[PDB]
Amino acid sequence: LDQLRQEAEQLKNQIRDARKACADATLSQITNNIDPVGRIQMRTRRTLRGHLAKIYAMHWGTDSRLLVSASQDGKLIIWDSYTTNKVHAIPLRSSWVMTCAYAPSGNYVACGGLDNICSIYNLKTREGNVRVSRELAGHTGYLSCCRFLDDNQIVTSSGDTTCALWDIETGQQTTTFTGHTGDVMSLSLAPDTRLFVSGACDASAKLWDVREGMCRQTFTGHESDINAICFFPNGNAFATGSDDATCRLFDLRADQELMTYSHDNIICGITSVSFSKSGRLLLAGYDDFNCNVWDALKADRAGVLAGHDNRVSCLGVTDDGMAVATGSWDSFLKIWN
Amino acid sequence: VQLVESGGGLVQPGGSRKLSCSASGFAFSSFGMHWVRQAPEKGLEWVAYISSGSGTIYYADTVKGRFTISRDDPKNTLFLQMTSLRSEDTAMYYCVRSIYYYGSSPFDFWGQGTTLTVSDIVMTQATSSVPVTPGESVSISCRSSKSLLHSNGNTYLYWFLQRPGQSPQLLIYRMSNLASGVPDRFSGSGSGTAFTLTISRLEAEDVGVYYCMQHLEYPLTFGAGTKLEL
Amino acid sequence: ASIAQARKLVEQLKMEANIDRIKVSKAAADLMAYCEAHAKEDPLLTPVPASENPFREK
Amino acid sequence: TLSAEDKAAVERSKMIDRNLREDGEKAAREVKLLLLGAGESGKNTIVKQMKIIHTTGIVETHFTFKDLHFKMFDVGAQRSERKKWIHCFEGVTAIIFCVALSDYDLVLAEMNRMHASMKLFDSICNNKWFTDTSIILFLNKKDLFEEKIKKSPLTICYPEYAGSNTYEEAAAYIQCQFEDLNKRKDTKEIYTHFTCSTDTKNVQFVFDAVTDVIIKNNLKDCGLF
Amino acid sequence: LCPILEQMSRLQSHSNTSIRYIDHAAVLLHGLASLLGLVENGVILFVVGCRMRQTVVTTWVLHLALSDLLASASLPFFTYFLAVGHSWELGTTFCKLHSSIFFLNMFASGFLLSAISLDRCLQVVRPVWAQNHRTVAAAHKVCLVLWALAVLNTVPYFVFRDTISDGRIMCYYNVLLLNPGPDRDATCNSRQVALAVSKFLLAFLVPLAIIASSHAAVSLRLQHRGRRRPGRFVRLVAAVVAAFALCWGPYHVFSLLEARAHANPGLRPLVWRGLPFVTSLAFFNSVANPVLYVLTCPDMLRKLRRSLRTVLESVL
Ligand SMILES: CCCCCCCC/C=C\CCCCCCCC(=O)O[C@H](COC(=O)CCCCCCCCCCCCCCC)COP(=O)(O)O[C@H]1[C@@H](O)[C@H](O)[C@@H](O)[C@@H](O)[C@@H]1O
Repeated sequence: LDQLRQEAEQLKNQIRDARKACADATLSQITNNIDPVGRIQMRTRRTLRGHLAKIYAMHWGTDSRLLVSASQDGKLIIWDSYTTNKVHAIPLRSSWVMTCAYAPSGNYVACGGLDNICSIYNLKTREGNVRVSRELAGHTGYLSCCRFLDDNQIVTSSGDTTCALWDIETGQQTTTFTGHTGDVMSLSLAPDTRLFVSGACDASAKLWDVREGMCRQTFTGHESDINAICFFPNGNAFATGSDDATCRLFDLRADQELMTYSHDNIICGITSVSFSKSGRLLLAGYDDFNCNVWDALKADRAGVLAGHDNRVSCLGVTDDGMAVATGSWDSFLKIWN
Repeated sequence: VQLVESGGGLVQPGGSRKLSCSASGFAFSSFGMHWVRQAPEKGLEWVAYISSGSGTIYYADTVKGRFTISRDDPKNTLFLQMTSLRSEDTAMYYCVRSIYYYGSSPFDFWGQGTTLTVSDIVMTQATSSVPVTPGESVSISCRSSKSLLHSNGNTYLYWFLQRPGQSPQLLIYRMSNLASGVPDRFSGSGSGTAFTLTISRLEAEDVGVYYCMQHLEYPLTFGAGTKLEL
Repeated sequence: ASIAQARKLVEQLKMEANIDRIKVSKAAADLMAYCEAHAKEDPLLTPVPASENPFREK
Repeated sequence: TLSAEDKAAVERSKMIDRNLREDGEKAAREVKLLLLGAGESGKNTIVKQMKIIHTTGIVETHFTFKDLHFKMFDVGAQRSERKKWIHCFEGVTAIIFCVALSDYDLVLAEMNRMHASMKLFDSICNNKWFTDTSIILFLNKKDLFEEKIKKSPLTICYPEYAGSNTYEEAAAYIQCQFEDLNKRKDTKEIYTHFTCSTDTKNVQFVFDAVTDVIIKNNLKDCGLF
Repeated sequence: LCPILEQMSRLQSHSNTSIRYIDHAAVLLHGLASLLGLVENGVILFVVGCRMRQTVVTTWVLHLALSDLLASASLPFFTYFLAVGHSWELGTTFCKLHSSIFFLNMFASGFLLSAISLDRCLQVVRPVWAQNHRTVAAAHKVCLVLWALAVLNTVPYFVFRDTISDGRIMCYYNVLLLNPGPDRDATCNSRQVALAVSKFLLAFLVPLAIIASSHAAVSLRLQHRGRRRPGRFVRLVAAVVAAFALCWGPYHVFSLLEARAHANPGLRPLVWRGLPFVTSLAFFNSVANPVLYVLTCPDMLRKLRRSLRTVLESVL
C-alpha cells in the first residue's frame, strides 16, 4: 500500500512538473495585443410564460427555433422562439425532474431527475400523443445531466459518481464510466461526439471517450463543486463553473487552465455556462438574479443580462448564435438577442 | 389509426342525414377533422372543419349555414348533420385528420369515406392525363391564382395521391417536407404561384390521381387532379 | 480493497502521464485565430439588422 | 397577418396554457411534506400506518385525511450529497423528522446515533432554504425507551445529565435538547409529538400542524404577516 | 322643481377679482391627487398583468386598481376635457354620467374590500375548504356579480340628475328629472332620503362592518389557536379601517345632513361649502387603498420595487 501511494504521489508530481513546463506563456499576455470588445447590449425579445414551477434545464434544437425546457411541475414544454407557442406538453410521471435533452433530429427527448431513471419520449409517434418510449433504469442516484450522442445511443449522468452509456434499441448500458470521487453534475458533448468532458463535486473534470470508455485526461484547479461544464465550439477546450464564483477554461492539449474569470463583487456560485457560435464571448449564469458575459480572450465583462427574479438555473445559445435563452427558478424563460 | 364512416344511401332532397365517423387509435381531441367530398368524376372539395376543443368552426360558402358539423371528443366520434340535400350534393365524404404545430403533417390520414346518394384562390393543373410507362420520370405542374408564399417564409401547399379504390394519401406538405412513410421518389418544388411535383421513377403503386391543395386561407380549393396510368 | 484502489489510481496516473502535450502559446494562438475567423458570422458579437433578425415585434 | 396554420397553432398554445393552469390549480390543493430520519427511526412503520389508514430513488406517498391531500416525499434511500438537491424542496410545506428515542446506548459503524441525529436535525433546521419551513419531530420508539431506561441509565449518552432516572424527566430533557437546536425560533416552529402504538393521534397531529402552517402561509401571502 | 335645486340655482359661490381663490387651489390639489392615483394604478396594473401570475389576491388587486383608475380618469380629466370640448350633448347627460361613474366606482371598491376581507376570514377559519375550493374562476365570477350589483344599485342614481352644465363644477341630485310623483316636495324628500340611506348602507356601513367583523374573527381565531398577533397585523387593520373611514364616512354624513336639510335650510350652506372637501377625501381612497393592498404584500412589493429600479436604471 505504501509503495502504491508513493508511486501515485510521484506520478502526480511528474504530471504537475510537466503541466508547469508546458506553460510557456499565459493567454492574457497574448490576447492583450488585440483591442477589447465593445459594450454588448442585449434586450429581451420574447418573454415565455406558462410555467408554474422552478426551471432547472433547457436545451435548443438543431433548427435553432425549438427549445425544450423542464420544470419541477412535471411538465416538459417545447417552446418556439419565433412565435412563443407551445408545440408539445409532455406530462412527467415524476415531477422531480432536473435535466432534459433534445435529440439532434428532434424525434426523441430525454429527461431525468430524483427518480434515478431516464425517460425517453418520442415526438413523432403515429398515435399522435407523446408517450414514453424507453425507461433507462440502473442508476443509484439522481440524474444530473444527459445528452444525445446519437439517435441510437445516449449518455446520462447520475449522482452515483459513475456515468453510463445506454443504447435505446437495447436499453442496457454498454459502457460504464467510473473514476469520479464526487457526484457528476453536468456534461458537455464535443462537436464530433467522440469525446466528452464531465465535472463532479470533487472539484475536477474528466475527459471520456465513447468507444474506449476510459478517462482520457483529468483537469483540476477548482475549489468547489463544479456545477456547469460546456465544450468549446472548436472542440479543443472547455469551460467549467463551480460554486467558487469563478469560471475556468481548460484545454485538452495543454492539460492546464488558460485564464480565470472572476470579479470582486461576485461571491455567489455559478449555475450554467455556454459558449457562443464563434466562442469570442462566454456567458455565465450566477445566483444574483442575472447572468454575466465575459471575454473569452481578455476575461473583461462584456455585459449583464438582468430581469430574472430568482436564481438563474440554465442558459443556452442557439446553434446559429442568433439569440440565447435563459431560464431561472422564477418560472420564466427569456430570450436575449 | 382507423376511421369508419356511417350514414348515407338514397336520401330524398327534403330529407336529412347524420353522418357519423368513429375515431379511435389516436388523440382525437388534439387532432381536428376535415370533411372533403368527391363527386363522381370530379375533384375534391373542402366542406367544413372544427378546431381543437370546438373553439373554432368554419364552413365553406357552398355549405355555410346549411350543414352543421359537430364534434364529440369524450365519445371520440365526429358528427355531420345535413339538413337539406340538393341535386348536386351527391359525393363521397371523407374524413381527414389535421393537427397544427411547427413541423406538423396535417391531412396525412384519409378515412375510407361513405357514399351518399341524393335522389377564393383558384388552383389549376396544366395537364390532366399524361400516359407514361413505368421507369420514366414524371412531372405534374400546378398554378395558383394567388401567391401562396407567406411573409413567414413558407409556402402552404399540399399534394394528395388517390389510387383506385383507395383514399387520398399525403405525399408532400409545405412544398418542402416529404410525408412520413412515402417513398423518396416524390419531390415538390415551386416559386410563388407555379409549382411542380416530380417523380424520379414511376411504379405500379403510383397509378392514381394527384390533387393539389392550398392552405393559405380558410376557403380551401382543389384542382382538377392529374391522373396517371401505365 | 485499498490495494485495488491504489493500483487503479497509479495506473490511471501513468496513463495520463503518457499523452502528448503542446505549448500553451500555440493553443492560445489557434483559439484566437478560430475566434477571429468565426467572428464575422457571430450575430451576438455583430448584431444583424432587422431585415434578417427573426426576433422582432410580434 | 397570421395565416390559418398560425392561428390554429396560437389556439392550440392557448388551450395548452389553459390545461397547464388547470393542472397547477389542481396540484396546489395538495400539501407537500418531506420525510427525514434514520432508517431505523421507524419511518417505515409511520408510512405503513398512514397508508393503511387511507426501486432506488425517492418514494412518494399520497393520502387524504379530513378533505385534505398530502404528498409525503421520502428521500432516505438517496444516499448522496444532500446540499446539492435539497434546495428543490424549498417550497415544501413541512418536514417530518423521525428519530430513534430508544437508540441512545447503541453504537453505529459521530459514533453514537443520537449525536448524528441531532446534527442532521440542526443542519436541516438552520438550512438557508428551510428558513420559513416548519419541522415536526416524531419519537417512534418511546416504548423501547421506557423498557430500556429501567435497566440502562441515560447517563451513558448524556454524561452532564443529572436529573432523576424516571421516564418523564428524561423525555422532558430530550425534548428540551432537541428544541434548543433551533436557531430561528422567531421565523419557524417545531411541533413535537410522541408516537405510540396508536396511529390516529399522529395523523390528527400532522393534520393540525399542516393546518397551522397553511394558516401562517396564507397570512404571510395576503400581506398581514 | 325641488327646493334643493331651486336654492342651488342661486348658489353664491362665484366672484371676480385679480387674485386667485383658495377653491382653485383645492381643485388643483385634488387634480394632483387623482394624477398620483392614476400613476399608481397604471404602475400596479402592468406589473401584475405582464410580470405576475394570475392568483386570487392578484385578481383582487387588479380589479381594485382598475376601479380606482376608472374613477380617477373619468372624473377629473375626462370631464374637464369635454368641458372645453363642448360636444353635441347636454349638461344633464354629463352630470348623470358623472354620478353613475362615481357611485359605480364607490360600490365596486366597497364590494371588493368586503370580498377581500371575507376571503381572508375564510382562509383564517376554513383553510382546508378555501384551498380546496378557492380558485381564480370563482374570484372573477364574484367580481362580475359585485360589478353587476353595483350597476343595479347605481341605476336609481343614473336616472335622477338635473344639472345645468372644472373649478366651477356642479352636478345636482334631483329626482324630478324623470318619473315624477304626486307632489314634488314630499316625493323629492322621500326619494332623496331613500337614495342616501341606500348608498350609505351599500358603501360605508355594510362594507366597513364586514371588514371589522372579519378582522375581529381573525384576531379571535389567532388568540384561541395560541398564535401571537404581531404589530404589523394590528397596524394594517387599523390603517385599512381608518383610511376607509376618513375617506368615505364624511361623504355619506354630509349626504344625510343635506337630505335632512331639505326641510331645514339652515344647514344647506354647510353642505354647499363642505361637499368639495368630503368628495376629495373620498377620492383620496383611490390612492390610499393601492399602497396598503399592494406594497404590504411581499411578492408584489418586491416585484414592483425591483421592476421600478430596473426600468429607471435602464433608461439612464
Ligand atoms: C356584500 C359583498 C360580499 C359578498 C360575499 C362574497 C364572499 C366570497 C368569498 C371569497 C372569494 C373566493 C371564494 C371562492 C369559492 C367559490 C365557491 C365554491 O365553493 O367553489 C367550489 C368550486 O370547486 C369546484 O367544484 C371546482 C369547479 C370550479 C367552479 C367555480 C365556480 C364557483 C362559484 C362562485 C359563485 C359566486 C357566488 C356569489 C355570491 C352572491 C364550488 O362550490 P360547491 O357548492 O359546488 O361545493 C364545493 C364544496 O362545498 C363541496 O364540499 C365539494 O364536494 C364540492 O361540491 C365543491 O368543491
